[PDB]
Amino acid sequence: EDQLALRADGVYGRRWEWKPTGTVLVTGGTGGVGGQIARWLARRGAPHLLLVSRSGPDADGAGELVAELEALGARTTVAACDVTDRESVRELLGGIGDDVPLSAVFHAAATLDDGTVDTLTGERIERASRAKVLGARNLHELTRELDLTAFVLFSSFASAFGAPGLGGYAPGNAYLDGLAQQRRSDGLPATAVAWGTWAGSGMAEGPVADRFRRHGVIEMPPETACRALQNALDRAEVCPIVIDVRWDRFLLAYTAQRPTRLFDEIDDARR
Repeated sequence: EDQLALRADGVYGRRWEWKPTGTVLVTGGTGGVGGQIARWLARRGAPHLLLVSRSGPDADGAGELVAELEALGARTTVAACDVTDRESVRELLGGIGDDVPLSAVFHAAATLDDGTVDTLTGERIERASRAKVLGARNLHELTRELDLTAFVLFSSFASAFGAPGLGGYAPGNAYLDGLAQQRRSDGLPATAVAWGTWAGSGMAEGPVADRFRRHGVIEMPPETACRALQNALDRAEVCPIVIDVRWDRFLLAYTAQRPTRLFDEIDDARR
């Protein structure tokens, strides 16, 4: 076991209809992770949407995206706003008109350049993915007083299993998972979906994504990953992991360097 949780009751090893009614704070709404999801919300009938990326109006694909969701749903809004600052997120909610309450904060933004342990340091990890952690923390602390029907934190497989080149992208996703793990314990629903390689995004679709494509996790189509998010809100799953991993190639790409009892619970992981 590489993952141990000693408790008073023993030793534990880690082992592998919701409607968009209200406004949707799609953090990083321009970036595919929250862009294909923003389109899904609009199709599902989102009365309002709020794609908020520092880029925002200045994003390569902003106007195109906005037009798509404006046709599918209604009242879609892109906004150039920081997510790291607590007060800029308070200003976001101040700008949110009282006309529509917020119930669907879909935090999707995540910055990433490299994830190699050789240079990974506190400064690096933080500056690498501070939009993902400080952003989610601010949204949590602000919405503690909001009746959100959904607070889906968009995370990845980097905190689900190991991923070279995402070791700096992994902590942020792990903080996301922990935030939702305590949020089901309190009175505010949160869903930490560990998204595998998104088919179309570029937020984590980088050199590691194309490597893992040929040894395990393969591109999960949006036209079924959006239904996976629907069912993760139909079951109110606190922390789901949506991946299209093929264990035929994954066994010799994970347990090869380190046998891991993590995957000795999935039945078709033997091969």
